[PDB]
Amino acid sequence: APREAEAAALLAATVADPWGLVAPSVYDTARLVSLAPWLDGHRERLGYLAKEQNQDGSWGAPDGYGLVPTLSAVEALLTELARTDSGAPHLSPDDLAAACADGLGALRDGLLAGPVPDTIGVEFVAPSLLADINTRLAALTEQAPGKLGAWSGTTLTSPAPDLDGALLAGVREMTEQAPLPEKLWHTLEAVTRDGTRGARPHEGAPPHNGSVGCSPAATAAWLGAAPDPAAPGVAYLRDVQARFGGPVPSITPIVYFEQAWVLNSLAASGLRYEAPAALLDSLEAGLTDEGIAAAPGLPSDSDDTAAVLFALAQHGRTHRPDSLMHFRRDGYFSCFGVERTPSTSTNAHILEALGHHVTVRPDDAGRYGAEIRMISDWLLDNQLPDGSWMDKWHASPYYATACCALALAEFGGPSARAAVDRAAAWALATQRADGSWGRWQGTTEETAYMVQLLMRTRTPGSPGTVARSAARGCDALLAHDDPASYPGLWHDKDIYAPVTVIRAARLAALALGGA
Repeated sequence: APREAEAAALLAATVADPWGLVAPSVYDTARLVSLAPWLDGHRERLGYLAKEQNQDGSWGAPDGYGLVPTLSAVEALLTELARTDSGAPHLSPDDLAAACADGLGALRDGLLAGPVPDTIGVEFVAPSLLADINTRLAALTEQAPGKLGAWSGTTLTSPAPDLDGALLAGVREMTEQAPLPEKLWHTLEAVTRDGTRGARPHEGAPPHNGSVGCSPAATAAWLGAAPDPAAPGVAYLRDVQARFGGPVPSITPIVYFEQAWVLNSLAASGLRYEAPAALLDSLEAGLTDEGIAAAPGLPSDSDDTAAVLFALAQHGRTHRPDSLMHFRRDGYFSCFGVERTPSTSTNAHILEALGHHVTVRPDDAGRYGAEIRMISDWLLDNQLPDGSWMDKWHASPYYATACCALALAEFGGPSARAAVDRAAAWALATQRADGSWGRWQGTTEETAYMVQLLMRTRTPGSPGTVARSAARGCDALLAHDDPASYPGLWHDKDIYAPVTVIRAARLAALALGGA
C-alpha cells in the first residue's frame, strides 16, 4: 500500500493537469525564438539553446536525431543575430555567434550527410529550415560576429531524399488553393513562417483555445509577426512558455493520450485504486464515432482511440469499439486514415481494445473475433529475428517490444506464446550491467517497460533468470528517478518526453516487481 498511495497521488495530479505534461525540447523552443521574438521568455529560450548544445556543435540525440533540432536551433540563431534585440541581452552577439557557427559545423561535418530518422513531418520541417538557413547565410557579411562572417555565402546541402524539398514546394503551392490537411496543421511552420493555409485554431474547450495542431511553433506561424495581443493563440503561447520558464515542448496539450496511458498503466500494475470520475468523463466526452486524438485540435487516430477505449472499458465504461473499424486495412489496421508505414504499437493497442471488449462483452465475440486473430497474425509476422519489434512512433525498441509482446500475451492466444518468449529472451539479452535498459543509455522509461514485460509474461515455467532480471530492473528504478531529466524518446518534430506517462510506467513496473 505505499504504492496504492502513489497511485492515488498520480491519478489526482493527472486530474489537476488538463494539459498533460510534455517536457520542453529544442525544436519548438528554437522555432519560438525565430518566429515569436515578441513572446515573453525570449531571452530564457536563447539561454536554453545555448545550455542544451552538445559539445560536438549539434543539439539532440544520436543517430541522426540531431539533424532536425540542430537545423531549428541554427536557423533561430541566424534569425536572432540578424534582428534588433527584444530586450537587454544576457547573451552577447559573440556568444550567440559561437553557438551558431558550431551548429553550422555540426550540420556540414556530419548531420546533413548522416541518417535521417523518420520523425514526424521531417520531409517538410528539414528542407524548410535548410532553405531558411541558406537564405540567412547568403545575407551574412564578413562583419558578422566571431567566425560567423567566415560562413558568409556558404550553401549547405544534403543528399538525403527527405531533405529534397520537392514535396514541400508542392504542398506550399497546393495550399494557395486548398487547406493544409488536418494532420499537417501541427507542422504549419514548415509550410510558412507567417500564414494560415486553412489551418484552424482550436476553439471550444480550455485550456488551449487558439492553438494550431497543439503546436506552439505552428501557432506562432499562424499568428504571424505582429499578432493581436487579445488573440487566444497568444494566450496559449504565453501559458505554455510560462509553465516552463521560457522553453516549450513540441506538442501540448496531450490530455487524452496521457489520461489513457496513465489509466492503462495503473490497470496493468495490479494496484488498488479508484479512477477519478473526472478522467473517465474527459475521455468519454472526447470519444466520437470517428474515434479520438491525443488532444482536442488534432485529427483522430486509431492508437489513441484504441488506448482510450481500452482504458474506459478497464474502468467500468465499456463502449463498442466500432470507431476502430474505419482504420481496418488488408491484414492490419492503419493509425491514421492515410499512411505509408504501419505502426506495430498501434496494432498492439487495437488488439487490446478489441480483445478486452470481446472478453467483457462476450456477445460481441463474432463482431471483432476475426480482426483480433488477423492482428495477431500480423504482429507475429512483424516480429524481428532477434525477438524485438520496432514502432514508427517511438525511438526505442523497448517501447515497441513491450507493446506488442504484452498485447499478444493477453489476447494472442497460444499460437502467439513462442513470440512472447522470444521477446522476454531479448529483454534478458539486452539488459545493461546496472540492471537498466535503454537505447542510448539506461532510462526510467525503457527499464520500466522491460520490468513490466518480464513480470506480466512470467509463468510457473519461467526460468529463475526472469525474476532476477526484473528485480535488478526494479533496483535500477529505485536507485535513480529524476522526472525533470527523463529523455525524450517519442517521435514528433524532434523527440519528446511525456513525463507523467513515464512516471505511470515506472509505478506499474515497481508494483509488478514487488519493490
